[PDB]
Amino acid sequence: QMTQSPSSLSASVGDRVTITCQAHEILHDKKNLAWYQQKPGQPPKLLIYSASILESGVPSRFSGSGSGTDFTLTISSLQPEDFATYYCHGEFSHGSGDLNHFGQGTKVEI
Amino acid sequence: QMTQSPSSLSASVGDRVTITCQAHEILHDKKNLAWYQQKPGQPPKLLIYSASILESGVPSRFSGSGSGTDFTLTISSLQPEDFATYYCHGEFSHGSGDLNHFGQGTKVEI
Amino acid sequence: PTMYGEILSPNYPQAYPSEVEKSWDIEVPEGYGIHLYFTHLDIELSENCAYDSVQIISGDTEEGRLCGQRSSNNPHSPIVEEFQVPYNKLQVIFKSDFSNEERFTGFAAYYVATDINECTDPCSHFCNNFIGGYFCSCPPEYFLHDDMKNCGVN
Amino acid sequence: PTMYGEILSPNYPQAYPSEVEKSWDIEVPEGYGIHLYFTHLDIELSENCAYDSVQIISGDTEEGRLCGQRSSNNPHSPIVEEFQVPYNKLQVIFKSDFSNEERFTGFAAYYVATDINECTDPCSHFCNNFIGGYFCSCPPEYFLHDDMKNCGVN
Amino acid sequence: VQLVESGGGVVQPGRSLRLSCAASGFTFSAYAMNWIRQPPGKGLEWIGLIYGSGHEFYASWAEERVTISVDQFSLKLSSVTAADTAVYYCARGRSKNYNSDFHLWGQGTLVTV
Amino acid sequence: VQLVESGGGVVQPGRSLRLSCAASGFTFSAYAMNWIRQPPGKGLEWIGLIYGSGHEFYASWAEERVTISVDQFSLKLSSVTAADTAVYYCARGRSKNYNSDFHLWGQGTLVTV
Ligand SMILES: [Ca+2]
Ligand SMILES: [Ca+2]
Ligand SMILES: [Ca+2]
Ligand SMILES: [Ca+2]
Repeated sequence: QMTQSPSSLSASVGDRVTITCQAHEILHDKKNLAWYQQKPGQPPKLLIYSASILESGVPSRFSGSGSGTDFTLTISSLQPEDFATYYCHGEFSHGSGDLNHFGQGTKVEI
Repeated sequence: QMTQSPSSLSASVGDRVTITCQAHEILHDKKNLAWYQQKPGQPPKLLIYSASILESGVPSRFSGSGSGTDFTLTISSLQPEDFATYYCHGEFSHGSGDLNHFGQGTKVEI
Repeated sequence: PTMYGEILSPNYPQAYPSEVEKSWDIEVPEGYGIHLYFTHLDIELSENCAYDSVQIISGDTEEGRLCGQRSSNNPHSPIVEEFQVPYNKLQVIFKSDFSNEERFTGFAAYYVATDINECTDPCSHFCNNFIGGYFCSCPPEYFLHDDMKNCGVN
Repeated sequence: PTMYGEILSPNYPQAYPSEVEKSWDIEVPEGYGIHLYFTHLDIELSENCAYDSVQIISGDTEEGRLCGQRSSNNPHSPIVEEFQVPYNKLQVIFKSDFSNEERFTGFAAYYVATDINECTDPCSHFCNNFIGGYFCSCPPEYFLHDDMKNCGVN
Repeated sequence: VQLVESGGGVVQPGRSLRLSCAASGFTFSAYAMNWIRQPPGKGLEWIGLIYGSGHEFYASWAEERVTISVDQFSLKLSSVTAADTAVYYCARGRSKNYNSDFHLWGQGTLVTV
Repeated sequence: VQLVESGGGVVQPGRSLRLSCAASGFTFSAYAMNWIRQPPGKGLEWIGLIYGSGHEFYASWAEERVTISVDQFSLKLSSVTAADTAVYYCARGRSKNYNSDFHLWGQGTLVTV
């Protein structure tokens, strides 16, 4: 229903990270894609919603880019607190399979 | 709350059976006592309610009586289908223990 | 029509008189049902309530017939019996026979007008319920016709 | 005071004009709240709705402020956003700034009067709610005083 | 009218007991609704009720261990002991705010521990 | 606003699984309410939702053997295999009839089989 690339990514502190999510169908309201960050032993934390809107308290290095079916999460500068697993989440209109779906995930390590 | 006497009773077909129940308090509406008949493997069947009113379909040999504390079930003629276990059930006004309470039971055998 | 009311037996809350036949007509406005609930019941008990009774009657139908002495065992509610009809008209008939030696004190009941949910219980696209009626609405492309029931494009 | 109504964006269902300030005052009778629900929302999105917005205000307190494009994913309910206030007065203010280049089509909302449950949300013994008010009742031999609130023994 | 129960089986001691009952021909919001149980070879034992208005009341032996819910009519009993094995019945009262008798019973689900 | 889940533990295979969640700060009837799960070492997997008006929708893998109910917010899973071992989360959507994101998550109950 939606595929997230890559499965993993290794980068040093201070470089740019790009994570792509491709949905097979058009999202509900065309942009209902959220980005979450999860750490071991913790629930996921919402970083981005509506494919471009940062949630309150999220640093400005995180950024979202949106299209009809292809979306991108960008980290403009890595930080020690940015190494976690990242998830895209899509909401789909009724009759298009499941209402909500999560991407596979992308673990970031130094 | 409810004391049913006797615990058991043996009689032949065609005799009179008397089963007493004592509530030790005043029942809700002074008369909320029901009599049930149960056979093995089956749920109980309501015979009498309001301490005197026979339920529809119950033979006329079954009879009920009693004042605020002492109540009586009477079978004026035993029948082969009258050998079962019998229960008194009392409803009590709120604030005086449990709302509903069953008697111990009385098994009737030939 | 009326939004709420009360029905009490004759001589309430004292004992009702004997050989008494009384009637009450409940009317609420259109678009409303009736919820009639009894908070007091103290009437001579008989088989099929054939001596003293309260009859709750709809159009050519008997919603209920009450007799005997009952009260609620719920501490949070005084309602003994209740009826909910999706009509704006109801009748209550109290009947008492020759003898009231035991001094039963009759009944106390109250009724209110309830709202009919016409959408749950009429529109091509969208039904919006409101107290006393309903209206029909359409997606941004369609317009309502003159019958106020069906929607179509322009 | 009405029991229901509709509020549409200027030029609805087409694109709303630019540099527009419109207001609507919702009034329902006393004893009623207001349930205002939007079935259409297509407005220029901005941070904190600083350019184009719909403000829902009750008694100089902002109940809500909406912008952006949204619709329901519920097949049954078309409601995008909704507000339920216990007051009988509301205000809706639509603001559109200098340029509506993308041709957003505004909003469509509906409101109905809801009943206030004065007993759940006033009587010594028994509170009976009805559409548009309430009354007080008490067990037999308890008479209501002149304030219609307190009952006592005769 | 009819009542059918389900959820009867074998449960390890200390674990959870959940039973459910479905009506047929009437709504659960108009009558007082009761859970009763009967240990094998023993008499009937009233567990609890919820009135039509929606107020739940319990027996003294179960006021801290039992929660009774309406939706469906479900009974939830914790810390299940070898004394909790019984045929569990669902019953319906005569009116909304009182019982006065149980005329409509279920069929009874046997629960073993 | 806060969500807390309960019901985690060890369940023998084949036996049913029941999980509960309680809110504090909001009512469950104004937001779309979601059950999600995560197997140990695997990614997030959406189970189902109930909308604010009240409408249960499920994932394809869970349409038949899952029931999600509101009252609390409870999830009931039928015959349970070793693949059902997971940390179960409750989540809340942005509005009544859509999600668009999950900003308020629970804490997650680990369920072992
Ligand atoms: Ca008389
Ligand atoms: Ca209506
Ligand atoms: Ca503009
Ligand atoms: Ca009112």
